[PDB]
Amino acid sequence: NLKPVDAMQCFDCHTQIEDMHTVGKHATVNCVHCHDATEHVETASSRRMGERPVTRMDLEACATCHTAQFNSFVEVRHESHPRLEKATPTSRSPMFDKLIAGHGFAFEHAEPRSHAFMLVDHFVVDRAYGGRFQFKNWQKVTDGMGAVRGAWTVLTDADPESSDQRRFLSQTATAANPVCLNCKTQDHILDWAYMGDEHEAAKWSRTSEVVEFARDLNHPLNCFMCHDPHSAGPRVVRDGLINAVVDRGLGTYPHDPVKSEQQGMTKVTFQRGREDFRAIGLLDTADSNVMCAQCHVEYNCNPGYQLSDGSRVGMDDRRANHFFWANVFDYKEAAQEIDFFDFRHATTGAALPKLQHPEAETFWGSVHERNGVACADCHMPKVQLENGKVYTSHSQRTPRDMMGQACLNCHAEWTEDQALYAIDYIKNYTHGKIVKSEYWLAKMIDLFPVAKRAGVSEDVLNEARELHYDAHLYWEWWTAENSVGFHNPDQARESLMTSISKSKEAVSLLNDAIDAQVAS
Amino acid sequence: NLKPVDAMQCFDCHTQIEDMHTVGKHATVNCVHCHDATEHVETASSRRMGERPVTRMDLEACATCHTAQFNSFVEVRHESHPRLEKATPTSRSPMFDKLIAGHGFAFEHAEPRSHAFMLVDHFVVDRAYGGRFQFKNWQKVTDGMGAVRGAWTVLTDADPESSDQRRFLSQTATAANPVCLNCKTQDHILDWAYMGDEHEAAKWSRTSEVVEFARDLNHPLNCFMCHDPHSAGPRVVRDGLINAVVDRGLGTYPHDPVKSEQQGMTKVTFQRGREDFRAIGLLDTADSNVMCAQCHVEYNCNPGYQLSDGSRVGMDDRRANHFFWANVFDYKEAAQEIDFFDFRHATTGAALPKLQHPEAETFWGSVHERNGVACADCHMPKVQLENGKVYTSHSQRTPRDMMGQACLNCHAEWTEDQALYAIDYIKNYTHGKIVKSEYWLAKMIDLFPVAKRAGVSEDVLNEARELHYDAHLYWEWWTAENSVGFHNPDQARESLMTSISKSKEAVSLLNDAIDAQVAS
Amino acid sequence: NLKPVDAMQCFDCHTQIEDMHTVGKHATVNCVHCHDATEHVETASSRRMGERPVTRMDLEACATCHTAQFN
Amino acid sequence: GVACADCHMPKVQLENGKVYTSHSQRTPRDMMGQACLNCHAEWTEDQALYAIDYIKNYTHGKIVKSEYWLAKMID
Ligand code: HEC
Ligand code: HEC
Ligand code: HEC
Ligand code: HEC
Ligand code: HEC
Ligand code: HEC
Ligand code: HEC
Ligand code: HEC
Ligand code: HEC
Ligand code: HEC
Ligand code: HEC
Ligand code: HEC
Ligand code: HEC
Ligand code: HEC
Ligand SMILES: [Ca+2]
Ligand SMILES: [Ca+2]
Repeated sequence: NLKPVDAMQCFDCHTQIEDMHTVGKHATVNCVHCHDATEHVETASSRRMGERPVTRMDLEACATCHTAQFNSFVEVRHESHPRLEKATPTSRSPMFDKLIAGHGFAFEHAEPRSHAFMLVDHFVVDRAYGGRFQFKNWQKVTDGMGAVRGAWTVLTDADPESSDQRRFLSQTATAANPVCLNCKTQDHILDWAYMGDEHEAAKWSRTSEVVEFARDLNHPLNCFMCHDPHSAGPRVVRDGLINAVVDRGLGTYPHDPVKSEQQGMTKVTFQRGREDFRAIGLLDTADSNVMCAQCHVEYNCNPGYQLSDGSRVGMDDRRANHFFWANVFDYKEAAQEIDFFDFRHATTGAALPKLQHPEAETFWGSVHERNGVACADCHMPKVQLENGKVYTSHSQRTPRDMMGQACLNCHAEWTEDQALYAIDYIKNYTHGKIVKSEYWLAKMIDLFPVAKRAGVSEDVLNEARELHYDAHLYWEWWTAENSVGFHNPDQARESLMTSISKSKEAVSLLNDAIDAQVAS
Repeated sequence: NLKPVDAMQCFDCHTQIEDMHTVGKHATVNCVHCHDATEHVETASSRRMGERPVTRMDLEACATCHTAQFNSFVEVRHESHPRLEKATPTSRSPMFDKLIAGHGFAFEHAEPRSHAFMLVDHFVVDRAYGGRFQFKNWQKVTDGMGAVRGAWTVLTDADPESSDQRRFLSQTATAANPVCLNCKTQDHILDWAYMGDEHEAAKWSRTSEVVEFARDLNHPLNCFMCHDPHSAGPRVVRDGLINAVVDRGLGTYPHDPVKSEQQGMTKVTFQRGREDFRAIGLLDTADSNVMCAQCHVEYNCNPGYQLSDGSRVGMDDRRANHFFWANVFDYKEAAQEIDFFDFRHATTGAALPKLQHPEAETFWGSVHERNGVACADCHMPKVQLENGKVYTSHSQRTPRDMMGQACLNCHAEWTEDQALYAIDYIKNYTHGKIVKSEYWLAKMIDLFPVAKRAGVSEDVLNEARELHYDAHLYWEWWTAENSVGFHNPDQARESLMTSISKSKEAVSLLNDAIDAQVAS
Repeated sequence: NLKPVDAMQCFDCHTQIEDMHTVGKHATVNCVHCHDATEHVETASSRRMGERPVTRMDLEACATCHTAQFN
Repeated sequence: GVACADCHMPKVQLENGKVYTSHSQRTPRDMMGQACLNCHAEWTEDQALYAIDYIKNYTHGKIVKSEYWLAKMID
């Protein structure tokens, strides 16, 4: 059984913790619930850590007093089909292989599934670690509780004796790097300096051997990613988000200065040896839009190249951990502002961006966002009980599973079937335009080899490559974004029509240039 | 409250109405239910209208005394997925964009949904009005009753101050013209001369500004499209159908003279200033096959070109409002008979037809049609009540929703699952041949640029273009037709195999010609 | 099929019904829906019924225009 | 101001249609959405049924006891 420790002794050296813990709703929660600091207290000074205390990062540290929230979190939605590749005719991007050729995502890009699996899924996807990690067997894919207990309870490593990123199977890639893990776990929260910069107190950084880092990480989506463990108040911990919102002054709602002020973020920095080390962002309100934006954003978390001169941008560069914090129509400017692109298309040679799940940036300016609705209202609502103490569901999932609570309480004019019909109208329309955009991108891409072989000039090919960047951006945003337009239907429509327009311009340019070469 | 008017006063000048009203089952229904004619009666003469009476065209004019039929009509089938683009891998025509390139349908062609939405869907589809009209917001897509009350109660116009057809968004088209509206509404029944010819008494015609016309129209599928309001007897009002059946003498069942005589149509013409103005077709029997054929047919409702010389055929030409009234194997001859084609393929340059929803012509000669079965038996059956007055369901929808009434009463040997299995056998087989036909069409189409660039002769290209017409026709009939072969499975099979044969002939011709150029 | 009768003629002797029928939502509903009064009209005066007209009491007399309520 | 029809012949609720008054005069148990929960938004169907049953059960118990005592007197 746990035995409490004297917090006042800790507070002597930990003023920031005292100021947070004594005021919030964890003022009665003893440190022993999460820390084993006996040897630390014996050896520390006011400025030197001495022996390092043990800090629990397992979600069960919270389950003890918050079982309802933990159990709701760890539930597996079996209807969220697992390991479902998006580059298939029946999923989100039928022509993805042709369009993304040159990028690691060609090796595998599955639809998301329940949060419990995020860290294990990161480890086992074919694009990440060369197939090094696997579930212990194919049965273990069901085990959400086991994944939560720890990745290494359910996974195996093909070669514990080496730590290099390499292929273990032919059709894999080694795209993973340390930055990725910030959106899968925060087990490393005390071992990683802000932004993953090099730091004498950091075990891990952007430039670490990712296989070694991986082995040190266990738990998905720690509860403390959204809730300060000391004050119990709302927060974010993701460095890239704090950097966008606070350091770069863009605000929590870049398009709305007032809402940004009302629903803001305060950066709190913790030091090691009186040098800034790590930071958190305390939220003015329990604003799920910003909490979920720790991960459900478009980002850089990878090496790339400069738009200006084509030179390599490696993991050592700050740009390798970056939140663009820009909607689809501001993205090109945001990529220009850091002089960055992700890859060269394998067929066209165009410099292209790689877009990833920009739900937060897409939601900005939508009718729901403008009306004060937030992700949690649709994806983790309060639970309705005939007789019971209400709590917030932590099963982050489609509203289709809880339409009473997610939609119909605010849309009293609709039945469940009507609300579902409205969702489907948007998704069906948007998906149709995604497919049309892919058709036209594919048509353009297929002309590049024909044009090169016909002797079309590099000047013309480069004009087409410039169009490819835009045709790509204004399409891929929407295969990346998980709502199939629901989050911002008018924006999706405008963007996808722009993609098609750009591809059609490139097709005409290339066809005319090929025909002129042939005629000559 | 309504106050009756003296019908005998009207009958003094309206002999045709007297002859219909006094004999049928509306003999006791006073004119005030549908007409406000006070000032008209004061000012008319036997030959001049004077002040124009108001005529109600809203469906609620009938709902008052026929609520069951109205409510069944306006029901929305939420399982009929809305705004679902057909040019996607999971819908009816995976390769539609490549095959239809050059035609407006490339901008958008969705699956049908419930009848309540026909007029609003016509107004808002991306191919029709350049994106000028939209629902007031994305919520309104659910509102079938509102659509029925009137399109302009649920839609907005991007520019009320102009009336030209233009693009408001990039990836739209302006294919709509006045003829289209005849299959969406008959609000214009008193304002449109037969066939849309120019007429001094007609406000609207084939050559009208369609945006202005659109603004004057409100209600979908008026109840009086199938039921004469004066006699209550069965009829059609669609000019193009009357023209095919009566003027051109083709009959209600062109393949069956006897059934045509037993189940015929009598053209009744109404005059303005003692000049023929409009017409209806009174049916000998309540024959849903002919009622539904007002709209569920292949038609011209658009400009096009002549097969003979390639010249433009505009909206002013009668051929712009035409029912071919021909099955798939008689269609080419029917298009030749009016010297007409719809578009030139964007890649192949072939003159091609555009086929649209030919359910009526497909049903001819099928086993069910030959056995006296009609559309209503499967799509709007009598309602079965343990205790109640029977009425006819007006919810025109798939029999899957009412298999007891639609199929199993006539197929006592089957369970519901067996009947569904039989439908699926046909649809699955037919769809497979549609996909194969598209594969071969696509293969042929892709050879055209290769052949042109290799220097293949125009003579060879023109031979391939002639094959393209047939390959196209014998495929597109079946993506246009909504039953996926169920209405006439053997015909679908024969046609689709013909399509593949034609495409294979073209592929061989082009490949051999390319190879010969290369060899030279 | 029903053939309407001249309600104004009935009202020459039926002021009580006139005052109800002409004001309410059945003002357009002809008497033939519920009465067979041909021989009555031929034989009545304002003070003598003559032949008794038939009045329908069956619910189907209403179902004809109000099927939803009937069913 | 509630009347028999509110519980026993309510207006029909239609996603798309012309409203009319149900003439099926029957227990509200068959149409609880339209003939109780429309007024009692604080309740689920099961809660509303439970409240009916509490009353009927209590009342019936007193009917049975009343009959017991009447019968004892009669005898
Ligand atoms: C003699 C002063 C002193 C006392 C007493 C003390 N600490 Fe610390 N502690 C430090 C210093 C110094 C650091 C390094 C960070 C800093 O400079 O604030 C540290 C770091 C930590 C960390 C971060 C460890 C890591 O992995 O980065 C935790 C957790 C912690 N202390 C918990 C506690 C707890 C719980 C108590 C009471 C049981 C306690 N400390 C008492 C001085 C103290
Ligand atoms: C020893 C029991 C205990 C432990 C362990 C514990 N909590 Fe709490 N927590 C509480 C109590 C007590 C409250 C206050 C309840 C109230 O008054 O509403 C609370 C409140 C909260 C609140 C609501 C705060 C607010 O201001 O509304 C959050 C969020 C929370 N805890 C999260 C967590 C997280 C995350 C963990 C794991 C890092 C955790 N708790 C661990 C007991 C515990
Ligand atoms: C009568 C025994 C038996 C039956 C029947 C059976 N399983 Fe298994 N299954 C096993 C055993 C034993 C293993 C291997 C256990 C281990 O090594 O951990 C296994 C392994 C598996 C695996 C892992 C496969 C792999 O390659 O790693 C899956 C998935 C699985 N079973 C699913 C199913 C499914 C689904 C069914 C029903 C279609 C089924 N099993 C029926 C006994 C059975
Ligand atoms: C800014 C936070 C963020 C970063 C950094 C991040 N991800 Fe993710 N990842 C997500 C979110 C959100 C999802 C779920 C939504 C989705 O997949 O579209 C996800 C899903 C996944 C999945 C499951 C779906 C799939 O694509 O197969 C895998 C595997 C994955 N990430 C791997 C990685 C890898 C490898 C990296 C680093 C190269 C990485 N992630 C970096 C946020 C992030
Ligand atoms: C992605 C951010 C996020 C994560 C991670 C998270 N929560 Fe929450 N949590 C929320 C939100 C949002 C609320 C509701 C705040 C509101 O509306 O006031 C909430 C509320 C709570 C509350 C307050 C009582 C309630 O139910 O409303 C507790 C306790 C809590 N969470 C515990 C946990 C536990 C334990 C975990 C880990 C199993 C967890 N949270 C993980 C977002 C998160
Ligand atoms: C007004 C309600 C609403 C809001 C607010 C909302 N979403 Fe969604 N979201 C939806 C709907 C509807 C879908 C489509 C779900 C479906 O079709 O099953 C969706 C889909 C998703 C999906 C994919 C779910 C799946 O299983 O396919 C993710 C991830 C997501 N949203 C994240 C977010 C984020 C993060 C936010 C806050 C920035 C957000 N959503 C805000 C309604 C909402
Ligand atoms: C707590 C409020 C709230 C919630 C939760 C909510 N809605 Fe809404 N929704 C609104 C409001 C307010 C509007 C805008 C109303 C208006 O302007 O007419 C709106 C707009 C919409 C629109 C129109 C969008 C557009 O771009 O025109 C759709 C569709 C919709 N909601 C569906 C849903 C669905 C489905 C859900 C459940 C996933 C949901 N809403 C949840 C309040 C809500
Ligand atoms: C003095 C003769 C006269 C009388 C009486 C008369 N009409 Fe007409 N009405 C006409 C003429 C003439 C036209 C033009 C068409 C025609 O020539 O038949 C016309 C046209 C109409 C139209 C078509 C209007 C349009 O928009 O095209 C309607 C409806 C109509 N009458 C209804 C009635 C009704 C109902 C009454 C009795 C209340 C009535 N009329 C009495 C002469 C008459
Ligand atoms: C004032 C009430 C009233 C109005 C308004 C009305 N009807 Fe009727 N309708 C009747 C009556 C009464 C009958 C005869 C019922 C019977 O005897 O079977 C009838 C019969 C019919 C029939 C059956 C005819 C047959 O020969 O079998 C049809 C079809 C019909 N109406 C359609 C309509 C249409 C369409 C409208 C709107 C243009 C309409 N009705 C408006 C009262 C009305
Ligand atoms: C001969 C009658 C007829 C004509 C004329 C007609 N349609 Fe249709 N329309 C139909 C039928 C029947 C359907 C439903 C069956 C289907 O879509 O296959 C339909 C469906 C539609 C739809 C919904 C499905 C889709 O394609 O997205 C739209 C939009 C539409 N029509 C627009 C038009 C336009 C624009 C015109 C004129 C260029 C037109 N229609 C002319 C009969 C017609
Ligand atoms: C597409 C043609 C069509 C349309 C439009 C149409 N009906 Fe019908 N209607 C039919 C058919 C078919 C029958 C059954 C005839 C038969 O089998 O005798 C029917 C029968 C009827 C009947 C006779 C009683 C019955 O139910 O059998 C009435 C009354 C009627 N319809 C009213 C209406 C009303 C009111 C509307 C507008 C809401 C409407 N109809 C629209 C085709 C149509
Ligand atoms: C013997 C029964 C039968 C007859 C008669 C019939 N159909 Fe069909 N129809 C079907 C079946 C079965 C389907 C496929 C429905 C499905 O798979 O859900 C279908 C599909 C349709 C569809 C598409 C429905 C949808 O939701 O996909 C339309 C439109 C249609 N038929 C119109 C007609 C027309 C118009 C007629 C008269 C010329 C007609 N049908 C006659 C059985 C019939
Ligand atoms: C506030 C709603 C309400 C009102 C108003 C109401 N009732 Fe009831 N009535 C009920 C309930 C509840 C029952 C018990 C039904 C059950 O248990 O299934 C009932 C039972 C009945 C029953 C027996 C039903 C059966 O199937 O056992 C009759 C008869 C009845 N009521 C008549 C009337 C009359 C007549 C009025 C108007 C003077 C009236 N009720 C007003 C709620 C109502
Ligand atoms: C026991 C009395 C009673 C009887 C008998 C009765 N109704 Fe009603 N009726 C009502 C009530 C109560 C209303 C609703 C009045 C209101 O709330 O405004 C109603 C309304 C109506 C309405 C108006 C439209 C509507 O639905 O609200 C019509 C039409 C009607 N009844 C027809 C009939 C028919 C036909 C019959 C015979 C089958 C019938 N009624 C028998 C009580 C009755
Ligand atoms: Ca990116
Ligand atoms: Ca056509």
